[PDB]
Amino acid sequence: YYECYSDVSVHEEMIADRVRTDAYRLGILRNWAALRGKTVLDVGAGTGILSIFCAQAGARRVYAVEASAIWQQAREVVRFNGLEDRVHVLPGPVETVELPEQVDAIVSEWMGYGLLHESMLSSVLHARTKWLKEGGLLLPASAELFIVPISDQMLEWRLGFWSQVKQHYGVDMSCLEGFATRCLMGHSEIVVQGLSGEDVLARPQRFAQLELSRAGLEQELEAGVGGRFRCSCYGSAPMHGFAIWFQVTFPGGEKPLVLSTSPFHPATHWKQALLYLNEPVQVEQDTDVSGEITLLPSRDNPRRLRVLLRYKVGDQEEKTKDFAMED
Amino acid sequence: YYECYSDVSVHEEMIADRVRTDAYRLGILRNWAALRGKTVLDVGAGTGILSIFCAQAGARRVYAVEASAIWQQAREVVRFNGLEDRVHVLPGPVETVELPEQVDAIVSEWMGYGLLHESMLSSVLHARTKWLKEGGLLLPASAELFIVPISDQMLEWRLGFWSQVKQHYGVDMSCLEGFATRCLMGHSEIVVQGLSGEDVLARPQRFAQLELSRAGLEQELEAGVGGRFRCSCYGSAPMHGFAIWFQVTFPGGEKPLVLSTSPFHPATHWKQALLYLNEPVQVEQDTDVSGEITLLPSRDNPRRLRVLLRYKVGDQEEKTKDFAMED
Ligand SMILES: Nc1ncnc2c1ncn2[C@@H]1O[C@H](CSCC[C@H](N)C(=O)O)[C@@H](O)[C@H]1O
Ligand SMILES: Nc1ncnc2c1ncn2[C@@H]1O[C@H](CSCC[C@H](N)C(=O)O)[C@@H](O)[C@H]1O
Repeated sequence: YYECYSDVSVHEEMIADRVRTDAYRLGILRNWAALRGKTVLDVGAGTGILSIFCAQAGARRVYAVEASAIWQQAREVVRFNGLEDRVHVLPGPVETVELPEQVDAIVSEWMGYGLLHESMLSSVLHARTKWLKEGGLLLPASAELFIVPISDQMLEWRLGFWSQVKQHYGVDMSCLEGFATRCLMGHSEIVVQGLSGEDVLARPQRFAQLELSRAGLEQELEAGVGGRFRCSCYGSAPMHGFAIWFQVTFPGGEKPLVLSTSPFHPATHWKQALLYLNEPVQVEQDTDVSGEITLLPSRDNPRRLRVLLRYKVGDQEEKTKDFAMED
Repeated sequence: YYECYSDVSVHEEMIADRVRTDAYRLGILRNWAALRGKTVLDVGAGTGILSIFCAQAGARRVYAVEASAIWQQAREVVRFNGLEDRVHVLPGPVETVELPEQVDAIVSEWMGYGLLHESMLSSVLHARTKWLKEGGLLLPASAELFIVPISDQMLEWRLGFWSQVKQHYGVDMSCLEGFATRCLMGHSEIVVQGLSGEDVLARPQRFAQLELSRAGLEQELEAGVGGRFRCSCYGSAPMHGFAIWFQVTFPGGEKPLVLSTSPFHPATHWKQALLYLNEPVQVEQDTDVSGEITLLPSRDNPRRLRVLLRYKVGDQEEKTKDFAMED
């Protein structure tokens, strides 16, 4: 016994996310021809599930590297499944692990909220450089970031709550809408929240593409990744801000398999990352929404995501609002 | 503007709790004959809603005392409802507020999780002693605590999760049930969680009664409140521990109005407080469950609730497990 509530809950949530975990299983299995008889490094193996997917896909040897105490559980899951000759669970950070050979492939689930919040991406790139054979397989191989203006229905309900008190209790609290807006939208924190398709006000725009084999990607991440965007709204709505999300792609190796966290696709534990304006803005059919967005490490905590945003909605003047990931 | 996310969310949750807020409205209105033309102190007035209920009930003057920044919102709700001649919002803690008279009544919603976690009860008793007229009204007037053995279905699902991985992903993770049990039940924290009637394994037992007018109740709270209990289980079940909850009573004052947080009654934001055994124990029809329970302030933080529990299930030996409120 050690206190392990966080350990089990985090791994439960990941494995319960079927969209995530099936995307990795099928993404890996579809590369069976490239993995059969080959070696694999699983960066951040957790409970060992992806390492075992690789063995199912036919790998001769999988190195399951895991820095935290959950490695103990990984060792047990492998022993219990009788795969200890094929999957070797190794303690500690990938940056200092010692493998006996370069590998044919790396597999990793490294993506954080907003893709880059508290992500293991730097560790995956460190391992690719140190251990992956020239021309080796990376699963997934790339990631893309998307942005779109949104109307959050749950936020709308919360903003309107104070005007419904009279109907329920004979006390008029509608004067608190200002207060509620300032508290719920006036902050500078990125809010993780699940939206649906009807919340999306325009065509989503891709604003960055991250090819994990690209030279200098580590330095891109430090300078900031992102870019400009532009879109046109579909109809009348209270725009509350933007949602950002990602997808990652597995080569087939056939056509690629995409794991998406878009509000149009089945929900994942990543949900989306929301960037609220200080207050709502009414948009109409064809309202132009544009801007420039950058994702980079926070100054005071290099594993916390910060977002620099400059945007323009219709005829409103350009505005800056910069965010950091919620506590 | 100040950062006020916590402010609005806490008050939203309280006012959205209709069971709570209607119990106070009807509890107060039913005492209209005793309040009409009289004076009231609202201890911890928040947004001012209970103070306005008192004015609706006919009070001549209500002192709405509130220690934190939400007082500013209270002042606005009163101004906006045009009740500033009848309801006076006053800043700061009730312990140092200066009223111009003793009052005919105190109203307060002071109850925390498990009744006594981070509760304002000491402040209500301080105000009763300092400001309430001899024979004055207290709303509510009393509280009662209850305990019962439980089977938590949501916990059961979480304990069983690891044995379902094989069906979904071809990896057998059933060997992790031990781990999951240790992490989810082996800790010593009180867990706030909503149960339903079917989770209850026996007749609930009252283990304490707190009459707010009782002399020396402050000293009882410091020594610990609680007592012994005994009950008999209804049928075969995996017992996970105990749930505790409270009710408070408003004199009519007609028959009393009771605000209950029992799992048999409509859900409130208080839910119930759960005390998990280190692992499940199978019980049967007529299994005797007994013990002794005390609620008191934690040593290192006098506003955190601690629970001392000694219990016996059937033929199992007596056991001690002591808890402190979750972070
Ligand atoms: N630098 C590093 N080296 C090794 N493991 C790391 C690491 N940084 C984070 N980790 C671990 O990587 C894991 C990411 S979570 C993904 C777990 C598992 N592969 C699954 O898909 O279900 C966590 O268990 C975390 O402890
Ligand atoms: N010692 C004290 N004096 C005055 N206010 C206090 C206090 N201790 C806590 N409070 C305040 O008491 C409130 C309790 S929450 C209840 C709020 C409101 N009466 C309602 O029923 O909706 C909080 O707003 C908290 O800031």
